[PDB]
Amino acid sequence: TPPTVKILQSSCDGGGHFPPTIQLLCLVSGYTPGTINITWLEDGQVMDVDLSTASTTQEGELASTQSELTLSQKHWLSDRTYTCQVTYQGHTFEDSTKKCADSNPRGVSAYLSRPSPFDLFIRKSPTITCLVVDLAPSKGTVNLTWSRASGKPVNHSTRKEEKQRNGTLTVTSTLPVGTRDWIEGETYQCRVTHPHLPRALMRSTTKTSGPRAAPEVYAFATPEWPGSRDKRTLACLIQNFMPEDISVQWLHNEVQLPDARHSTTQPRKTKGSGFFVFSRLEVTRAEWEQKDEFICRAVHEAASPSQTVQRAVSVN
Amino acid sequence: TPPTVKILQSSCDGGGHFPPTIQLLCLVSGYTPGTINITWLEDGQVMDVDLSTASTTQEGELASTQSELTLSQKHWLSDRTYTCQVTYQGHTFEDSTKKCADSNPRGVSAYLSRPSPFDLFIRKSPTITCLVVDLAPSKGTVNLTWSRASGKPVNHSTRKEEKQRNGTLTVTSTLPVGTRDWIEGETYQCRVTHPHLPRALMRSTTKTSGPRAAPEVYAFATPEWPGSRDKRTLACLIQNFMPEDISVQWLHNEVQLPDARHSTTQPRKTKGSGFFVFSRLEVTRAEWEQKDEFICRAVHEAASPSQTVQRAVSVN
Amino acid sequence: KPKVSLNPPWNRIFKGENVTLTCNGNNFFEVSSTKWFHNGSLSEETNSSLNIVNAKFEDSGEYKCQHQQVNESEPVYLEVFSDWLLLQASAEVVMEGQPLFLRCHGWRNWDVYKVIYYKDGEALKYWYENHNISITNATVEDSGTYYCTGKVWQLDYESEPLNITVIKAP
Ligand SMILES: *[C@@H]1O[C@H](CO)[C@@H](O[C@@H]2O[C@H](CO)[C@@H](O[C@@H]3O[C@H](CO)[C@@H](O[C@@H]4O[C@H](CO)[C@@H](O)[C@H](O)[C@H]4NC(C)=O)[C@H](O)[C@@H]3O)[C@H](O)[C@H]2NC(C)=O)[C@H](O)[C@H]1NC(C)=O
Ligand SMILES: *[C@@H]1O[C@H](CO)[C@@H](O[C@@H]2O[C@H](CO)[C@@H](O[C@@H]3O[C@H](CO)[C@@H](O)[C@H](O)[C@@H]3O)[C@H](O)[C@H]2NC(C)=O)[C@H](O)[C@H]1NC(C)=O
Ligand SMILES: *[C@@H]1O[C@H](CO)[C@@H](O[C@@H]2O[C@H](CO)[C@@H](O[C@@H]3O[C@H](CO)[C@@H](O)[C@H](O)[C@@H]3O)[C@H](O)[C@H]2NC(C)=O)[C@H](O)[C@H]1NC(C)=O
Ligand SMILES: *[C@@H]1O[C@H](CO)[C@@H](O[C@@H]2O[C@H](CO)[C@@H](O)[C@H](O)[C@H]2NC(C)=O)[C@H](O)[C@H]1NC(C)=O
Ligand SMILES: *[C@@H]1O[C@H](CO)[C@@H](O)[C@H](O)[C@H]1NC(C)=O
Ligand SMILES: *[C@@H]1O[C@H](CO)[C@@H](O)[C@H](O)[C@H]1NC(C)=O
Ligand SMILES: *[C@@H]1O[C@H](CO)[C@@H](O)[C@H](O)[C@H]1NC(C)=O
Ligand SMILES: *[C@@H]1O[C@H](CO)[C@@H](O)[C@H](O)[C@H]1NC(C)=O
Ligand SMILES: *[C@@H]1O[C@H](CO)[C@@H](O)[C@H](O)[C@H]1NC(C)=O
Repeated sequence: TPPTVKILQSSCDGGGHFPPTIQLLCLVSGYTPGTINITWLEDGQVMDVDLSTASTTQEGELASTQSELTLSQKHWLSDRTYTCQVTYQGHTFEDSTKKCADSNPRGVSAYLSRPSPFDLFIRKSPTITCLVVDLAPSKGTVNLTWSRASGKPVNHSTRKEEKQRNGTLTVTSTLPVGTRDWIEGETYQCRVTHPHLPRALMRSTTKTSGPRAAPEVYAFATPEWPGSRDKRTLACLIQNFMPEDISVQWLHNEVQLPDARHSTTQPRKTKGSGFFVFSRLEVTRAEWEQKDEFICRAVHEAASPSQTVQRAVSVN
Repeated sequence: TPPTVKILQSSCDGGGHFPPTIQLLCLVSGYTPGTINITWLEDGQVMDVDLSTASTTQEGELASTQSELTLSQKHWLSDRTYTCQVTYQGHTFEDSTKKCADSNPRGVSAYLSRPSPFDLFIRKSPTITCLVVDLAPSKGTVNLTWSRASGKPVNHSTRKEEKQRNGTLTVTSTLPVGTRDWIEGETYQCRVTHPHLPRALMRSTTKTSGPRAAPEVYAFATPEWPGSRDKRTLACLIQNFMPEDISVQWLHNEVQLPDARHSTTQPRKTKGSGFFVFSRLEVTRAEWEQKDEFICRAVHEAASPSQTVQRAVSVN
Repeated sequence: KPKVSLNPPWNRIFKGENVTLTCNGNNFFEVSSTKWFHNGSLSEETNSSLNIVNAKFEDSGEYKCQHQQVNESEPVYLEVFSDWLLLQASAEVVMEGQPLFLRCHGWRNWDVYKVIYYKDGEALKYWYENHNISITNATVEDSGTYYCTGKVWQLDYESEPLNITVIKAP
């Protein structure tokens, strides 16, 4: 069996300031036990410093070992690619790490939103969005491209280059993701390259990992208030769902209500298991008399089997 | 022997980017063997995920084990602080990590808090907090001067400094406030002066002026869920009130509950009316078996005549 | 007539910065035969180069220099500021074709990011680092209330506004 090899770096704390001795640990596991040659490469060049301390550990039919490289502080900010090169059975395997480049190169920040459960489970047309906004306006265009983790071809995105009031440049790219591929966990990547950006912007999103839990929608009306004839508001507590992604709509006589009518709070973590959402909608008197089974619907990915949980609100 | 706690980060893709699945590996080694509980923290919040707590390996007279956290790219690039904490033998050892920039502190910020209406009306000892955050430990220890708008003297204010996990300092100044002086409209001022700064941070607070509306309180229980059956989640909608200063309490047996039970959200603007807040509490079976009413209480300036309006509900 | 030239040529400085005013003249002979008129009173400096080391707030105001029987120079207006961002200029009054300069100086020359220069409420220019703008030829439409907004330690701030007027030089 081919070995599964990973590479870890020492974490940086105090936040900001790096530790003085950055340590790189290349853990190679899941191999048939035997003889393995471990070396380290600085852009393909071998140093004199390494640690050969870690022995093999035969966990069943597989084994695991690693090696540690210790560095000075200033060598990490030299931007030199490091590679833990492992030779086994005449076969060559390599992992590389360098200093982690900034998420905002020189100030240019990119935010890649995930598709909500709305457009993912109702109309089945979900749109991923790469919003990169800090760019200075120049004659060169914003070279924006899209990729996946499995290398499958992506659809045509729509670019929205516009100069803002504060002299910046907004680049918005909306791509129609596949629903089945998003359920797979295919990592969608937005890559932005500019003439005056020193390195490429890479943003990646995946279907949110962790547990799965169906929502637990309860939807209440309110008791009649003295001096109130028109407000008659309704509340909807949706609780205990994994993950945070949830979309809440309201249904009047099997017609979808506008999103501006209801004030949906952000999913905040409850004490026990998941998250709670507290959507509240006010209905005027004409449709208060025309009640016809008010529905609070909460579309969610783990709401098996109908990907949708809804309840009923009655005034009486 | 005390345990030795380190954190190893994930890979960094070789070229310039972050992998979409970031592994945070907390190594604990060189301790007296026994029971160790790993707790993972995100800015002082304990989350419940499927962290991979590996087995304890005994090396001589010492022992070592590890824990793993998985993250998406977005939460790691949101510039948060993650802390591995060992709760071993009644003692807490902490090691944190964070996405690390080159050299860029977040700059000294000052936040002034209005007194809560529970402190203003029920306890009748209101206090005002000036919170100085993102303070670097490079000396300073900011001078914190309190004043009013009319030049009258203020009460003696207590001060404290907490060394936060993310490298910085948080300086809290709490000043007791005269209640008749506060309700009459006196504007209080907190001045945060630092030697390595220009013109100092001035924060001004006052009683919120405008129209006044009594808070309408409704309280609802849970109409049962399949499974669970040991806990019930009560909701409380308090709506249509101005101004936004409202304290939500959740009394039972004429005894105030701890504030960790409820999850009251911040006020948000309604449609053509005042504000609304939403409260949620989880009762165990042993609490509602006594048939006593969980009474949701809103403390507000316009809740005539007791500065308090309450709604009591019980599960069926 | 004698003239006052500043090194550096910013007439607006910070509380604690350095600037030397030089009494530049023609046929000046001996350099130690001039006097320094402050706002009102007489300064005791010599050698036609008055330096303001660690400048306080009281060093702002009218400055002129006098050399023998010819009268004092045209007074330059110094203005010591104390802010996070200061918009420094070569001159508030700039003739046609004269080189206009603007610089968003951070406090104690801190590095400023995402600097946006605004001319009367619209974005004149924007860059990710602290940058100057050096207009080689000045136009009469290149005037107004210039001010720069930037980021010092990842927090947005705002400079004091500067009234720059470019007039038609005869
Ligand atoms: C010749 O005339 C000039 C003016 O034409 C005289 O300069 C004047 O000198 C006095 C004394 O130093 C200054 O008084 C200061 O006033 C400023 C407000 O203008 C105060 O600084 C302020 O501090 C607060 C603190 O939080 C800060 O928030 C403010 O931003 C800051 N103000 C500014 C503008 O940044 C300071 O505390 C003093 O009270 C006069 O301002 C100054 N005049 C001008 C126009 O700058 C000069 O003194 C005179 N020559 C002689 C010999 O007297
Ligand atoms: C200049 O003005 C523009 C306003 O058009 C600023 O753009 C705004 O930048 C903020 C962040 O700096 C964006 O907020 C982001 O929204 C996404 C949406 O999902 C969210 O995920 C992020 O966490 C973040 O909150 C905001 O959307 C964006 N506005 C637009 C219209 O795109 C820009 O930052 C300003 N530049 C400077 C230097 O002040
Ligand atoms: C480092 O960690 C500290 C805390 O561990 C962070 O301080 C937090 O800063 C935020 C704002 O940056 C504070 O939020 C503010 O709260 C007030 C009310 O208290 C509210 O009126 C404001 O609108 C704002 O939401 C927060 O309270 C504060 N936390 C504590 C415990 O003081 C700090 O920001 C962190 N710095 C970095 C660079 O991560
Ligand atoms: C903005 O202008 C100032 C002054 O013209 C520049 O500061 C000078 O920079 C040069 C080259 O680095 C130095 O030799 C001088 O000593 C500097 N003078 C002063 C007074 O600092 C500054 O570099 C300019 N900034 C930009 C971004 O162009
Ligand atoms: C710019 O975009 C074009 C369009 O596909 C692509 O072929 C080219 O490689 C891009 N160049 C860079 C430098 O990103
Ligand atoms: C001004 O000059 C003095 C004399 O060398 C020096 O100590 C000080 O740092 C200077 N200040 C600035 C802001 O350049
Ligand atoms: C200043 O000098 C000029 C010479 O051009 C002279 O005409 C004027 O009278 C002088 N001003 C005085 C002496 O106040
Ligand atoms: C303005 O442009 C002219 C072009 O002929 C040039 O000669 C002059 O020096 C410029 N002014 C400056 C650089 O101040
Ligand atoms: C600039 O000039 C205009 C024109 O009168 C004036 O209203 C404004 O106050 C001036 N601003 C400054 C900062 O001098």
